[PDB]
Amino acid sequence: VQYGECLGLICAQKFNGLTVLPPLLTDDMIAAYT
Amino acid sequence: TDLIKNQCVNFNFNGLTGTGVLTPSSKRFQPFQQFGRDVSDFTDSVRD
Ligand SMILES: *[C@@H]1O[C@H](CO)[C@@H](O[C@@H]2O[C@H](CO)[C@@H](O[C@@H]3O[C@H](CO)[C@@H](O)[C@H](O)[C@@H]3O)[C@H](O)[C@H]2NC(C)=O)[C@H](O)[C@H]1NC(C)=O
Repeated sequence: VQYGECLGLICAQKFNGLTVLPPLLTDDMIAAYT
Repeated sequence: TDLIKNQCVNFNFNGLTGTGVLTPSSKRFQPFQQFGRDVSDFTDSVRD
């Protein structure tokens, strides 16, 4: 398998004032649990 | 006037006004285009 975001580390924002907050548990941490 | 690049500044380009941070780009504008837009209805870039 728009909005402000940030990856890595580089960030970007949009004039619409919308974003998405990160999870506490990253994919790696989940993989560790499983 | 002159302008400051890579800084939050108030702009008033002939026919275009607003605020933001102006940075150089490589968008393949056509000879008959002045400015472009994002997927949303907001100005994305302008030709000086
Ligand atoms: C926030 O912005 C600053 C700069 O405005 C970013 O810091 C800069 O990050 C690069 C990459 O880690 C640092 O190294 C540079 O790499 C290029 C690669 O060719 C090289 O040509 C440069 O001479 C330099 O080595 C750069 O030094 C660094 N600048 C400073 C002042 O530390 C920072 O990453 C940005 N952070 C986010 C979250 O956007």
